[PDB]
Amino acid sequence: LNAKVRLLREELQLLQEQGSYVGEVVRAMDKKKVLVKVHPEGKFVVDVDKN
Amino acid sequence: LIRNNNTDLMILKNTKDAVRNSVCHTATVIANSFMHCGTTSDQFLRDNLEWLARATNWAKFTATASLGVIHKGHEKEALQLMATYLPSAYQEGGGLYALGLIHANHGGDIIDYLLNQLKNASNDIVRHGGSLGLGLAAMGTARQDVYDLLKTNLYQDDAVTGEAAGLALGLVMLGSKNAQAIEDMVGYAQETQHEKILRGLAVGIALVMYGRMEEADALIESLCRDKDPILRRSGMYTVAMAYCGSGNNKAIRRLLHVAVSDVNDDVRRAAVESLGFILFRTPEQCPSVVSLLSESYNPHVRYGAAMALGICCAGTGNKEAINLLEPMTNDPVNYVRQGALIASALIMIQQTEITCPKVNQFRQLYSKVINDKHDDVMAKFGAILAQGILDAGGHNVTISLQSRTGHTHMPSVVGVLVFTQFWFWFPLSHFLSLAYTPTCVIGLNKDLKMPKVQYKSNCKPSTFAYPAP
Amino acid sequence: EFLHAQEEVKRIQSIPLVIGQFLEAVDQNTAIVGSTTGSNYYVRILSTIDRELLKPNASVALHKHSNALV
Amino acid sequence: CTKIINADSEDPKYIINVKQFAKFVVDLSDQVAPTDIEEGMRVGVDRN
Amino acid sequence: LQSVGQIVGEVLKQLTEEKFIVKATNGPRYVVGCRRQLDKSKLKPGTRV
Amino acid sequence: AVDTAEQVYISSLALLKMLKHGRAGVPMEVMGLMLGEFVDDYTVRVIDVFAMPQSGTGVSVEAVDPVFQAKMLDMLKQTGRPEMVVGWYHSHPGFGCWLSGVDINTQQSFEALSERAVAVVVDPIQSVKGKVVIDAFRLINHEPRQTTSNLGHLNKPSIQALIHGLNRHYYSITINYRKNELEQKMLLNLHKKSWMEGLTLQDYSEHCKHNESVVKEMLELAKNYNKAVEEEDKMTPEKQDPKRHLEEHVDVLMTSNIVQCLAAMLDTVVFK
Amino acid sequence: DIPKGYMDLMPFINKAGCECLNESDEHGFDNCLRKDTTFLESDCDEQLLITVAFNQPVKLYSMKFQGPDNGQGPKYVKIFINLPRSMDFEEAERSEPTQALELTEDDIKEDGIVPLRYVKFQNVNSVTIFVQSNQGEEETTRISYFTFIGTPVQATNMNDFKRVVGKKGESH
Amino acid sequence: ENSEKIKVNKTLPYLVSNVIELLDVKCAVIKTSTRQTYFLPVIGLVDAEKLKP
Amino acid sequence: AVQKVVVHPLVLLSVVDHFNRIGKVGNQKRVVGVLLGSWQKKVLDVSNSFAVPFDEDDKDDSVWFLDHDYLENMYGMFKKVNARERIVGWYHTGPKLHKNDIAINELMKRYCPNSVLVIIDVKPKDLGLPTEAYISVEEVHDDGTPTSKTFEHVTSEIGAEEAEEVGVEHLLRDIKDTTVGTLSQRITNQVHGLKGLNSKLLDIRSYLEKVATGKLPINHQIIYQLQDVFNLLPDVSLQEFVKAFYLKTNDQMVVVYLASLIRSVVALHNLINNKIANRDAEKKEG
Ligand SMILES: [Zn+2]
Repeated sequence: LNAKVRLLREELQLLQEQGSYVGEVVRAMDKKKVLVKVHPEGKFVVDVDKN
Repeated sequence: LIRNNNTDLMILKNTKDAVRNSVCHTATVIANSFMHCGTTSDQFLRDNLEWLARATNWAKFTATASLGVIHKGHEKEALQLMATYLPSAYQEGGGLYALGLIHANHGGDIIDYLLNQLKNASNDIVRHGGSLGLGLAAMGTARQDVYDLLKTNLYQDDAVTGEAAGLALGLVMLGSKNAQAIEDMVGYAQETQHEKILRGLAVGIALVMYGRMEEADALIESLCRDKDPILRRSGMYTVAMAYCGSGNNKAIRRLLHVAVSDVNDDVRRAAVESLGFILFRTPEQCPSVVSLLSESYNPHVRYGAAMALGICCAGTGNKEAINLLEPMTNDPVNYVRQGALIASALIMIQQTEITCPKVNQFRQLYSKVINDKHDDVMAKFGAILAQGILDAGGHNVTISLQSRTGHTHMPSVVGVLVFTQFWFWFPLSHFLSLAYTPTCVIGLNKDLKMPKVQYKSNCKPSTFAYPAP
Repeated sequence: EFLHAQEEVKRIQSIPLVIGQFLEAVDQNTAIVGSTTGSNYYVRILSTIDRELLKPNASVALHKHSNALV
Repeated sequence: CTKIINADSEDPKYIINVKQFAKFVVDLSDQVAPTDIEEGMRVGVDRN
Repeated sequence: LQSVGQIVGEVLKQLTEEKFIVKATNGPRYVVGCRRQLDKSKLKPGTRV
Repeated sequence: AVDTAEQVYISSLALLKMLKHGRAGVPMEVMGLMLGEFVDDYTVRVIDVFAMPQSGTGVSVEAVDPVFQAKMLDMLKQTGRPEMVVGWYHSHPGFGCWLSGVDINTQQSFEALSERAVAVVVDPIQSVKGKVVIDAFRLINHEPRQTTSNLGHLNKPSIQALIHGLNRHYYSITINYRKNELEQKMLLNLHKKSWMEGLTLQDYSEHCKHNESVVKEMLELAKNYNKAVEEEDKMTPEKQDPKRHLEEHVDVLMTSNIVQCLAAMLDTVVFK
Repeated sequence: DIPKGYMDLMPFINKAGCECLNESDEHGFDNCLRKDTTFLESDCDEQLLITVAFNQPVKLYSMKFQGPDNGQGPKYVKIFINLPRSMDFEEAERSEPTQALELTEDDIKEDGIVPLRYVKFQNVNSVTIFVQSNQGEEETTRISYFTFIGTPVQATNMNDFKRVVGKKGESH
Repeated sequence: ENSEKIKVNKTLPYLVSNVIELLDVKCAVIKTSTRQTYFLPVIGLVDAEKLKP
Repeated sequence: AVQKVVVHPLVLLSVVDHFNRIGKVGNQKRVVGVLLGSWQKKVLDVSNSFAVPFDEDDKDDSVWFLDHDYLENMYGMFKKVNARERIVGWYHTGPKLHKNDIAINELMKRYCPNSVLVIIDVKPKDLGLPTEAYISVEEVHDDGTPTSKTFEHVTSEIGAEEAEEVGVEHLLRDIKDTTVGTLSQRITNQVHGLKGLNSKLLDIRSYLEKVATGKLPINHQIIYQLQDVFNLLPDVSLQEFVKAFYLKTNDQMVVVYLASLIRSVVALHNLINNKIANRDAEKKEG
């Protein structure tokens, strides 16, 4: 019962995070910067996280 | 403590730089105070004194308050000694608090000095420190004049001075069951509007009712049902120490139900924490009950479970408690990790790897969480505090609510409960000193007959002896 | 408390909801979806939804703000 | 820019077209002057 | 002046007696509901709301 | 002295006033004041909130009419509220709780006014479905504030105000609600079930339709539950479909039937 | 004299605030407000209701109801705070005071300072004293001198406001 | 006073837009230059007779 | 007339705050304020209210302050912030009406032709419906009884706009009981329904006691409506009704049979798998 309660609570917590877009890179710009193409807007250069 | 002052300093040299100048650096000022408690060895504060300049406001207070635990039981020059160390309201307030810390549970004539020093205080931070030190020094005395002094101080209704007076007014009438004192305290609790006095009285109305057993039920059925959550937290503390020692059926049946059922998180946390003060007489049951509160959806229940496990086992290496804390120190929530670190420190004091096959691993775990440059500040606060507790008193002092004769050690229990209130107020951490009893054995038999004695240990597997190479 | 949690779970998927078009899933608790506003998003799927209904051209109602597929 | 309203010539009001965005009715700044602005004229405008 | 405009849009399938699909003008379509008092039988796909 | 982790207690009346005014203002940002007491350096109390007229200037210091504020304060003093005003709240519909560049300066003026006035941001369209996106801010003048307690990190900041400066130019202060037992179960009367609602017998035709649908769904669930139990062989050891769905179906069906039978029976024997 | 950290609350009172009731026309509120032999004496009977307002909210710590030793000094006083309206004698008889106080002869002397329940006086703006009785049970009660001790609560000027920095004039 | 309160509330921009048919339950419909349709419970500061689709 | 009035959380919280505000210092049997609302069809929706300076004499029941100018300019400013809300009705907290109240309602009628009064008994925290609504009536009574300026009951209920709904729910969250509450809440609701029915029937008892004993005037009305109520009881145990009741109860019984049997089957399926798993672990350990 506690397992289901906990998983529901954490799922509710992550459910607040938004849609995060969808992008496709055309060319990486070395560490961090990296160039990407998103569907409705144009090209951006977006730093990458800890991965 | 002085002659066996073997505290390690490389654990601080690789720590005072490892801290990124956050508020937890002031926590180090506490941690070392645990390690050198009663040893009067402030050389770490003299190895770098300008570093203390980066701990202004209440930290400086706490920093100065540190010296009080540093000179625990000095008693030979303290009144002039504190003035020599600290001749800024935080600073001399912490000096007054430290002076009380030196005279913990042993008032001497310092009470009277405090009794004239406090009345001239500026009704300020200075009064907060003075009231805390005075009440700690005059604990259990139940002297009427000091009690009415703290009555007047409490009736000043200031948030901070009232916070201190809440603890002091319970310390002075500790375990006295004084109906007048508790009546005034609760009447003020239901009448004030600043929550800091509520937090202080939450421990005060518990201190007044220490060890009274069933005599506290008349209180319990009042505080357990009062609508103010701080009052219910106070009721949890009262059922903790009034039923302290005995694993009384009614006490557990009450506080476990309150912890699992109540609507406010803080009362649940404190109710679960209160299990340690009532089950320490038989620590092996505590894992068996807390093993389910230990992993619950509610994180406050989790922190309370960690603290209760740490308190209940005292400094005895129950093994299973560490088995429960091992995943818990990796919990996503920061403050529950901090609580798990504190609990693990509380149990693994004075022990080596052969004595308990976890202590060195937990030492290097503290090492990695204290030097991580992006971990939670509360988690590394717990880490540095744990580093302080592990090597407390130069690896010579132990926390034990049980006295060696089987009697419940009241200074230790009151000190550890007030230390648990560091969640609300950091400077109270020094009260953990009241739980440190040295692990010495003395051969004195006549006047000053301390001769060299050839008694020996009998290590069967191998020699490990003193820790911390 | 589990009743409270599942009540909130039912609440998060209530009106108003913006319709979008389901794209192929990534993982058990997330997938890509293209909102009828035009834009596409990488969005967590509500665990209550039966996975078999997720045909790669399904119309799925999403949280208006968080775009969470509900 | 477009169609200087010029309803009273003490505050003239203008129309602007932000391409593929919108069409607004606006006024001059404290710096620019009515003689400096003509119809069309491809003017610039603040963002809020 | 205190009045606030309302977004116009054509409607689509009703899922239940309360939840409908409305194609807000040229913009995207949403899943919405009737307020409390409006009719329910008259709202058929192709009613300007 | 230097502030601390601090706290801000807002009352039930204040919260409802703020939410109602925000939902009235959307999509145009609206703002007003809260009355309260600087009870101490460690928490600020606000009780009651009054909105003020929406001028065309938008949320700004100029939007604060001095005449309206002064005479509202005088009439509230007459009516029994002498509460001196600290705190201003404004609405940000469509975006998270954070102080915009205008908001920074408005709160700078408000701080210059008293000293410790607190800004409040409410998003009336995101505060929905039982979640309220409320937050409160104060501006900094090295060390942002004194952390002398653990009740500062019991909450977690948000990325939106993080870039907009939730620690950069301003800092967020933990928000608490000072409801009391009298407001409790005074508000609850709103969803409180009536006794006739308790003894209501639902609708027998609709109840039969409900049982008809749920038993058929039970049959269709059990059909694949049979397959699931017939694949008990443990290839590639793997909560979707049959088991827990059957569980919830039996639970709801059984409780509905039991409660309907009990209500019908109680009505039969008690009502004549 | 005074306590430590407190100052006289007299500079914070308001002339528009003073509405002492039942006072003799010859001897008024200003008289008991002065540190002189000038005093207030009641007019109709021993009952005397005196209210005072403050420019800014003030925390009251203690009060000094000094009065003559002729038996006309105040004996039993009800203390009310932050009254919305003017207060009637019948209400004062029936209403529960913020503090019911019984002055002893030592309290009424020129050095007699009476402590107050400081917890209850933290946002006081208007105090009301309901002198109900005197020691000697004299027909009229005399108030030799009376002021309040405490501290201001650091209020602010609501309508002051004013723009300090920023865009100067127009923004979002 | 009312007129000045209206005056402070008629500040640019005005987001020019096209009018659509009127309804009674006197009230207007607007197609924005941003290509979105709005319905107004009240037409606003101008009179219904002057305006037209 | 007016068929219904719906009352939002905001007004009741405002009047609770007003009562605590006044009773804090100036404890009095009641406080009086003004409601703001709007009209749909012939139902009224009230969400706004402000306290007005008011005073009542203890026993003269004719002496009263309600501040004219304060009411007027407070309404004007509340219209400035929100112009939809116009003056409808006035509220007071006294659990009882007074002979003085109809004058208050007549004054309020100057600002609203059909002003409606609302009693909000804040102190009671009891069985239900803490709001009572009353309109002013003056008619010949059609039965030869002398006419009088009278208060007439109009049914009232609590309803919330969505923002007030999320606001109230968030504060109630900790003490909130679940809406579904499969068995526990439903059985408690039925028991509470029996409690409420018993309380109402006992109130009707006490009224009939006072009427037969004569200390309360015979309303002629309602009491004959009460007689219609008494003739409206269904009289179960009529045979075809018994047959239908048995049929429907048996349908419920077979349905609950199916559910219980499936529950037993799934229970056994969990049991067998648990035994298999633990026995597998035991066999592997050796
Ligand atoms: Zn803003």
